[PDB]
Amino acid sequence: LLGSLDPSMTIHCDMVITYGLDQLENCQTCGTDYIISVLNLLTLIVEQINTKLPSSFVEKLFIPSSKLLFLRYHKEKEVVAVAHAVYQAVLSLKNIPVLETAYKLILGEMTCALNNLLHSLQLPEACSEIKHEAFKNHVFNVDNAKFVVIFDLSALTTIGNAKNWALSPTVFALLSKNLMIVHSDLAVHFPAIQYAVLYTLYSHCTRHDHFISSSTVTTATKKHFSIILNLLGILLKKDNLNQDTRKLLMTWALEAAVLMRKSETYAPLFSLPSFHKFCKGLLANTLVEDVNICLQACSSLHALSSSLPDDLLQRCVDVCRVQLVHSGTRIRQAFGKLLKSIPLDVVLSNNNHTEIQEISLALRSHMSKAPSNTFHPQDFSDVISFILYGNSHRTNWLERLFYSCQRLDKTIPRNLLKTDAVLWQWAIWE
Amino acid sequence: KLLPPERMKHSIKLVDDQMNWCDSAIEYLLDQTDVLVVGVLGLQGTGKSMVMSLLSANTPEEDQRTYVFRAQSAEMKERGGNQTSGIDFFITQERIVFLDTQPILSPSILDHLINNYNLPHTYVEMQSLQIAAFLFTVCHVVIVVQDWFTDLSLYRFLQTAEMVKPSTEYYPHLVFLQNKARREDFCPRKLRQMHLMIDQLMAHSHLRYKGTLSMLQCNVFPGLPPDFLDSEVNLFLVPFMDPLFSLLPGYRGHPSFQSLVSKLRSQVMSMARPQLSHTILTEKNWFHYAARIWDGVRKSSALAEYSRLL
Amino acid sequence: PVSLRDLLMGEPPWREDEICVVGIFGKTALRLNSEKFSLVNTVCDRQVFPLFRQDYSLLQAYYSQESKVLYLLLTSICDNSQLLRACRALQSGPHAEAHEFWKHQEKLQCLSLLYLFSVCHILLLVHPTCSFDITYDRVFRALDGLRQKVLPLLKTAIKDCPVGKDWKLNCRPCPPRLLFLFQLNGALSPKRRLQHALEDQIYRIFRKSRVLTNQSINCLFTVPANQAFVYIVPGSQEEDPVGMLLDQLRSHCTFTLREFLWQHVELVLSKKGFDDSVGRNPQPSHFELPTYQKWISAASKLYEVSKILSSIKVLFLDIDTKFSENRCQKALPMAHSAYVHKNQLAQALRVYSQHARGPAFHKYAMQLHEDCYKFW
Ligand SMILES: Nc1ncnc2c1ncn2[C@@H]1O[C@H](COP(=O)(O)OP(=O)(O)OP(=O)(O)O)[C@@H](O)[C@H]1O
Ligand SMILES: [Mg+2]
Repeated sequence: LLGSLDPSMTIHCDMVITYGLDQLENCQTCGTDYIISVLNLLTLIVEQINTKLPSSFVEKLFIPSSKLLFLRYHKEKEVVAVAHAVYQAVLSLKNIPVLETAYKLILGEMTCALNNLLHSLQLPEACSEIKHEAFKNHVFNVDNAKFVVIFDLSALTTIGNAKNWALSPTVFALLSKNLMIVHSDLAVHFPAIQYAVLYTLYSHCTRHDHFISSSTVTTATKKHFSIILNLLGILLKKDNLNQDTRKLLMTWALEAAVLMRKSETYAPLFSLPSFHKFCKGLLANTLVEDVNICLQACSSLHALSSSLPDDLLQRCVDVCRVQLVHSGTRIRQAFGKLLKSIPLDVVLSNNNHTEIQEISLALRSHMSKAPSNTFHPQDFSDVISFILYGNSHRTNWLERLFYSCQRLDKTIPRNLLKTDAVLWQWAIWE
Repeated sequence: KLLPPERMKHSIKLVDDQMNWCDSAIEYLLDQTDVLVVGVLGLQGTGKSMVMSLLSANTPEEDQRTYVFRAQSAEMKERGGNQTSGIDFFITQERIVFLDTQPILSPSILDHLINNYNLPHTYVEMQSLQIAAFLFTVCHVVIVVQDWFTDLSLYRFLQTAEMVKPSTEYYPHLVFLQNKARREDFCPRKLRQMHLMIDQLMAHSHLRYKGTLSMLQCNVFPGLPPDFLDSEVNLFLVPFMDPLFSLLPGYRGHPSFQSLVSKLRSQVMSMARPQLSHTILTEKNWFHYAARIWDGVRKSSALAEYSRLL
Repeated sequence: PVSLRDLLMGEPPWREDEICVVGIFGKTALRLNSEKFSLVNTVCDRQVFPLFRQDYSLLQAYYSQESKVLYLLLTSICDNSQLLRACRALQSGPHAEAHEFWKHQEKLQCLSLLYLFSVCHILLLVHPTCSFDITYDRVFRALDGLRQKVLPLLKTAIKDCPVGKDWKLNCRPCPPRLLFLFQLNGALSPKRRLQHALEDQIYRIFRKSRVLTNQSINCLFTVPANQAFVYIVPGSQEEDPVGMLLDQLRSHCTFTLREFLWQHVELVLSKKGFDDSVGRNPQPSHFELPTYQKWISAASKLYEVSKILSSIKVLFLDIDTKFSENRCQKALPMAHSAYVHKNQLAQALRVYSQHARGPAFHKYAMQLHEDCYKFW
């Protein structure tokens, strides 16, 4: 009946509001259908009454005593879906004063959950700049806190993915500067929160072309690309990242790199320091055990081969030289093309190669060690047969042989075990 | 004049399904020393055959129809039956011996034996105990594969088997492999509980279930410090089979299956090989020793003592 | 959702209503959402158990007025929730103390299971994998005999009860029906074939072990002869709420268990009862449909229960303990016939240790050492 009309009148809202609140206040241990019906009615009521809902309506709807917060814990996916719909409808209002309180309440709940997790992890609290009085003293379990944080982050997509909302804590700043503690220690015990934050930030930035044209709305976003590049560089330079997080970061980096050179008007963006940090992170993230990550890094570097200083090109030459001899096939071709894309003025330079130095150091350290006496006669026979006659009689066999020649009861880096040069030298010495 | 003897294409049967010795592996053995023996144990659908195949001479990208160790087929799962029978044998080019094993206390064998002791129920238990003892006395390492966490009945069985073994005592290393792991099982909070339960449930096992094969140092957990665990036992997890923003894949929360399989294979191959008897043994000598041990275990005395108690 | 002990002590709205007792038990893996709680929530269609919420045994009771059914959930060392707590407590606070501790826990769990096997109408066993452990066959074999030694004592405490006549004789309302529930666990219509194969295997294994007999009176439980008694829960995204939330975020950025249970509940609720006997000569089976107060009158008396501890101590780690004791005793005579005295004592101890060992070798070693020392 309410949906039959249109939101262009002044019908009595006090009766409808009190009816909905009364039904919601006594809908805890109800059936699977009654809860869905009540939530649907609330969503329809909120959508029907636009810009006319009093602040008290949403003030008592996002508090710990409110039953709505306890209805999202249902196992059925339909209940969670309708709850998210309710959150979306409430956050999709055009009245700033009635939306500010809801946004502050959501931020306060997220801060409370984060503080609870930090306390349970034996660490001091943080994010005191977005705390709320409604959540001054409360207890959230580890699983409950994680679920609440993820739910709030997912609900924030209503305003984060908007198509053009002038609030004090901007979504970009909230996910890029306010929630900076999730990458310090929470990323090790709770990587889901970090992945969700990065995913929502990426989804919000990809809809605005990573804020390239800007680098009212244009003036406010005049320093977004620099922050994005700095964040990407700092995150990539780390060594305590997860596989999913690293893959997402690499995809974001590749997309940004491909976009940097789509036009020729972005040339001045190659002199700012964030770009240098980003390139450093990309160069330091390669030469890892993962093959797909290395391929993505190589493709990204090959994309914007030009516009880089002599230092970056020099490092790329050494990386390509060490990667030219790999047990795989795609890596060799990718690095070969990247090397071929470098001018002769840098490949033929007399600069020192760091990767070659590390390889030599590892070989020297292994040789200086005491003999192991683990090389079996069969291995020696196979090596001799392959050198003097060319037939190895073995169907990546070097890595398998090296692993079989080690002992755990009684130290070459793992990243260097995929190179055939190191394996060949080790086999010859053995 | 130094070519290898031969290359094995498929695993052979070391012991018939009727608990009978099959001396047919000497054709692929040499006179070399310092051999490594790996055995497996587990329930019916844990996936011991697949793990052994992927760790000996197979790759995940290959097909299940050409594995060295026969795996369960789709038509067999619907019937609730077993595939591996008896004990298998296979040796890779690195002179590493791999031994398979049929499921212990599986209902398939029981049902097959129904239509064929006091009752036909303790026979399966004794066969399982015999296999466990044999693997514990003639193998360098034993890997236990569990479909789910904390069965609570495998620990008692392992202790009972080691207590009734044939025979300055030698105790092979024990590895706890958790197959079909999920995202919830790849968290430090759950890892601590797993290690604590494993350590408290095997305090007097006398086996080497700690100090070796530490997945924490295998780069599985980047920012997890070693002191975060009171006692890191040898436990490994194996997961289930596995413009630009819209192409992002789903979030699994665990490393790739191939990466973990490769890491497990490398760690297993880089393990120690302690002496078994009070003398040096070669491949042929090891085979003869294993045959003698099996013969002695069959006609043993402790087994009869345990049999009259049931 | 209150404890069983806290419920019998305390009704007027449902003082006399025909109800059915359903017991839930089995093993459970280490997970945030237990299988039993989810099962109860799905059957009752309501959030009965809210999410994120000396001895190691517990019995929970819950009544459903919309369906007039009582549920009795059992938790013991088998479940990982209690096992984790037990291990944590044992970590802070000898090869002989741990054995006794585990034996006591097993005995307590067995006693609780026996109690549930006599005051329930329909009971179901859960499992985390499709395959069923054959060890259960032995557990039941070790439980039936136990009730045979406790039945005379149970009927003596419920003599002054309004349960009826058959209840006072068999110490049970009617032969309980056991149901089996498994989980896909990523395995694999194929489901129907797998269920039929599992039912056939279970029936054959139970019949061979003499657990199930033709008469539906002597046996402690029976299974349907023409209906289905095995259910397999398929995989779903309900578990691990984090994964479901992540999937929802990604999407935004871009028969049945109930019927399976009512099929059997409708029989007891209609007073028809159960009839499972194909031994070429079936006989009538006792059955009763008590009310709330009528059922509590007997449940409280059975729960309050001198000689139970003595009878339960005669019944598993008992085999292992006996084997270890026998091995130690046999090894002791060999070392006692082998014996300044330090070398002889060390040699005797080494010979005894190499001869045999078990879970109680400390006592034998101490006795041998004392005997050797006193012999000089
Ligand atoms: N990690 C895994 N992820 C997905 N599927 C798996 C996994 N491990 C095993 N499987 C599958 O589940 C089944 C397990 O049986 P498999 O052949 O691996 O050995 P098994 O269970 O030890 O056999 P047996 O019954 O002889 O003891 C097979 O169909 C296999 O393909
Ligand atoms: Mg198999």
